[PDB]
Amino acid sequence: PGAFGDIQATSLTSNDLIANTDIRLLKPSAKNVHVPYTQAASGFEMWK
Amino acid sequence: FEHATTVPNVPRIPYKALVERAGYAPLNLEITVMSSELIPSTNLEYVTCKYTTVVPSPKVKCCGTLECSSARHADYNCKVFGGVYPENSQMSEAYVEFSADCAADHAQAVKVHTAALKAGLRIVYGNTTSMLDVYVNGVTPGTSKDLKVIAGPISAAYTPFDHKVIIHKGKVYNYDFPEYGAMKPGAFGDIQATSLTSNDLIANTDIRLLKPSAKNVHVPYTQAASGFEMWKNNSGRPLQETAPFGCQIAVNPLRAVDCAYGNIPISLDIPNAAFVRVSDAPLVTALKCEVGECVYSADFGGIATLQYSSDREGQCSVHSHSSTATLQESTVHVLQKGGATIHFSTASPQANFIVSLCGKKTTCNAECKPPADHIVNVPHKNDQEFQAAVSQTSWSWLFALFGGASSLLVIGVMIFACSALLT
Amino acid sequence: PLAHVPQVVHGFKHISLQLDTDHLTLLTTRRLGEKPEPTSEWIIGKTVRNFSVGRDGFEYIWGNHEPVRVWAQESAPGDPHGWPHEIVQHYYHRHPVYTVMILVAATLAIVLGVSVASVCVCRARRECLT
Ligand SMILES: CCCCCCCCCCCCCCCCCC
Repeated sequence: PGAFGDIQATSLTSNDLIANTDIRLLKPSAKNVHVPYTQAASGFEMWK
Repeated sequence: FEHATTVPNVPRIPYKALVERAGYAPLNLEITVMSSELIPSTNLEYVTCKYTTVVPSPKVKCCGTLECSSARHADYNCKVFGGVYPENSQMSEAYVEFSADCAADHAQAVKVHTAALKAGLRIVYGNTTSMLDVYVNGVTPGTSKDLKVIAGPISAAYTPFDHKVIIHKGKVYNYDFPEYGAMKPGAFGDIQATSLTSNDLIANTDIRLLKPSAKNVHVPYTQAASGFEMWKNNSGRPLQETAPFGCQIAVNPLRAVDCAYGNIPISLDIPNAAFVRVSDAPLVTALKCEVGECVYSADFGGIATLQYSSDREGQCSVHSHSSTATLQESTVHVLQKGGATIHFSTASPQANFIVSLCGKKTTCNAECKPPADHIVNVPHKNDQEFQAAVSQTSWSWLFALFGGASSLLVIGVMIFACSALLT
Repeated sequence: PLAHVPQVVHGFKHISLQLDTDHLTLLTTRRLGEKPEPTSEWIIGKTVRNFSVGRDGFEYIWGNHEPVRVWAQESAPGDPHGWPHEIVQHYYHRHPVYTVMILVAATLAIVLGVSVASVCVCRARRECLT
C-alpha cells in the first residue's frame, strides 16, 4: 500500500480487482449516523 | 511470624516468596506493587501571565503642564512628552497589569525539595488478599486488617524533577526561572505576583513609550513580546515526555506517578492464624520432572510436569528456590496419584533450578532455546547473570581450552622438579 | 483528529514503522532506561523511521493517540548448544565487547603455555646432558 500498483486488474474492463489500501474502519461515536474510516493515500498519486 | 525480603520496584510484576517456619506447612506470599509515586515538597515563588498594559486615555493639558509621578502600580513608563498636538502636553502612562484572564492561563514557578515514596502494595498470603498503602521509609507501619508492613529505605534515590520547575496548564518543565524581584525583561518572569488575587505586581517589561505624532489623539507604545508569550514558543517538551524512567506526571500536588527504579526492602509481620501444622498438610514423597518447551526470556516460556505422591486431597504450594527461574500460580491442588503442571519463566539458557512441592525439594534440569519473536509487549521478569547466562557446552569448551593451556604447564613444572632433583 | 495508525516491523533490536499522513503529526519517543535520549519530529506524507530498542526499551507516541510501550527480546541467529561456529555467532552478535575479549585471552593462554613448555623441555635437555 502507498506505492505504485495498489489497484490491479488484468484489463480496463475485466473483473478480479486486487487491492491493499490499509483501510481501517472505526467505531462510530456521535449523535447522527456515520461510518468512519482511515486509509493510506493513493499510491498512484504519489508516483505522479 | 516475622519475614523480611526485598521486592523489586517494577510495578505490576508479581513477586513470589515462601515463608516457612517449623512444624508448619509453608504458605505462599505474593507482593505486587500496583502503584508508586514520589511526591516532593513544593512552594511557589511567583505567578506570571501576559500583560495587557493599561493603556488609559492619556492626560492632556492644552496650555498647562503636567508633572505626573508614580501611583502604586506596576511598570509604567509615566512619561510626560512636551510640545505636541498643535504649549500643550500629554502625560501618557501605559502601566502594565495582568491580562484580562489569568484564572485560565497562567504559570506557577514552583520550587521543589526532596521527595517521598508511597506504594500501593497488594499482598496475598494464604487465602487472603490485602490492599494497602505504605510510605517507603523504614518506620511507618501501613497495616491491613491484621498484618503490619514496613518498607525499608530505597536502594538509590531518584528524582525526575530538578530544583526549579514551571507548571503551565497541565504540564511540567525543568526550566531555570529567575529569582523573586530580580527579573530581566524579554524573558520569562516579567510580571511577578505572589498570587493571582493579591496586590503588589513587580514588573520589568521592556515597555517603551514613544512620543506621539499624528493628527488625532492616541498613545504609541512599543514593547517586546511578553516573556510568557515568548516562552510559550520557546519551550521544548514537557516532563511528561522526557522523564527518565517511564514515569508519568500528573499534577494537582506534583507527583511522579509510576516510576521504576531500585528495590524496596519489605519487612512483613504475618499473623499467626494463617499457618497450618504439618499434621494437617498432606505429605508428598518422590517428585519427578519432565520438562517441555523452555523457550526462554519471554514471559512464561516454560512447562514442566510435577509427578508426585501424596496422602490427602489438599492444596500444596509450589516455589522455585533458585533465582534463575521463577514460576507461576504458586499453589497446586494435589491428589494422591497425579501429575499437574507448572510454568517456569527463566531468562537464561539453562533451566537448572530447584522446586519444592509441599516441602519435598527436587531439581529441574533442562536446556533452553532462544525465542523466535523479536519484540514483545511485556517487561522482562528476570535479570541476566554472568556464570548463569553462559551455556554448559560453552563452559566445557572454555574449561577444555583454558585448562589444556595449563596442564602442559603443570607438566612443565614436573619437568622442572624431575630434571632438577635427579640430574 | 486521530491520525492514521502506523504500521510496524519488528526487527532484531529495532523497530521500523511506516507512517502515512497528510496533515503534520508529531512523533515523540523515549527509551525507558537510565538515559532517556528523547526525540521529537513533525512528519507529513509517507516515510519510514528506524529505532533501536533495547532490553528496557522504547515508549513511542505518535500524533495524539494513547501511548504504546515496547520491549525487546534476546533473540539472535545461532545456538548456544552446538558447534563452536554457532555459539560465537550467538554471543558476538549480542555482546561483541566480551566475546572477542575471551577469545583473545584463551589464545594467549594457549600460546603462553606452549611457549613455557617449549622452553623448559629444551632446558631439561640441556642441563641434564653434561
Ligand atoms: C551485563 C551482564 C552480563 C551478563 C552477560 C555476560 C555474557 C558474557 C558473554 C561472553 C560470551 C562468551 C561466549 C564464549 C564462547 C566460547 C566458545 C569457544
